[PDB]
Amino acid sequence: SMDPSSPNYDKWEMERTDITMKHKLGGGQYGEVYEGVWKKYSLTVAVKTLKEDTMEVEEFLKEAAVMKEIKHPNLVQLLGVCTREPPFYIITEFMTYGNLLDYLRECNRQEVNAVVLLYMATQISSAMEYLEKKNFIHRDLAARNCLVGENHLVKVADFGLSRLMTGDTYTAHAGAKFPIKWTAPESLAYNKFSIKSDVWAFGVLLWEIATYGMSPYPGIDLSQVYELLEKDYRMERPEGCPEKVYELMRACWQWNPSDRPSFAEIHQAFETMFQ
Ligand SMILES: CNC(=O)c1cc(Oc2ccc(NC(=O)Nc3cc(C(C)(C)C)nn3-c3ccc4ncccc4c3)c(F)c2)ccn1
Ligand code: NA
Ligand code: NA
Repeated sequence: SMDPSSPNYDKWEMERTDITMKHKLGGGQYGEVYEGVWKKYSLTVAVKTLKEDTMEVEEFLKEAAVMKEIKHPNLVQLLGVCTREPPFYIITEFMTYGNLLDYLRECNRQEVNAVVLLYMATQISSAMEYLEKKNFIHRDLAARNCLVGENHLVKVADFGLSRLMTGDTYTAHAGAKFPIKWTAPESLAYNKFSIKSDVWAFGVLLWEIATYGMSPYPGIDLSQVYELLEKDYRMERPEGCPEKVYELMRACWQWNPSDRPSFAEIHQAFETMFQ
């Protein structure tokens, strides 16, 4: 009786009218993403849009397709889509405190203390263990792509920031575009990626967390990063970072991807870090 019956049924397709669109999120730097309220469930959501036929549709539908397969407590959750006609919507759960990078930079450090930092990292570890299980390469793992919810809930996401972020975050190396300071050496030289290149990115993220959102490789110019890494230069241990978290960072930044731990081994590392 209540079970679906009609030929064009799609369990992900939602009633546009159920959603009231509020204002743009992330002051423009995160693309066409808005706060919304799913009316009947007294639920605030995030709604990524595509105004009309810009021919950006294929890129948008593919993101939708990806998010439908992804289900984990520390990965952004798809709630529904409006993809039968424009304006196209991707509706996800709303994460109150926005991206992790700005969160860390603006937080009260007595509340977001060293224990909370370690716990946030553990949540990211678990999310990447799951992606590794699904054999999904993130490609742009970083605090700017992590989201923070209530009670220090952290979720890995991807805003497609390489086409949105102005400045010296994403630039050219050997003629290809990278977030240079989060990119594994082999990815810079060969423009290829793997689960182990996300492992390198996770070590940088660890350093971002430990420093409350400092920019990696302080002061070092972008075009200096690769040659520095090749000589075995690695970022120093942040102030107040326990040794075993720092050795995990250093394990993620092994020159050879074969020597980097798996995300499964990274999460075990957090589990056994005491005694
Ligand atoms: C205040 N709070 C807020 O501002 C706020 C905002 C908010 O908005 C959104 C956050 C993320 C997404 N999208 C994704 O997360 N996509 C995703 C994840 C993955 C993984 C699985 C690789 C991580 N791949 N892709 C993904 C896949 C394909 C893509 N193709 C091109 C472009 C990007 C792509 C991303 C979104 F649509 C809306 C949510 C909660 N709070
Ligand atoms: Na830490
Ligand atoms: Na280790």
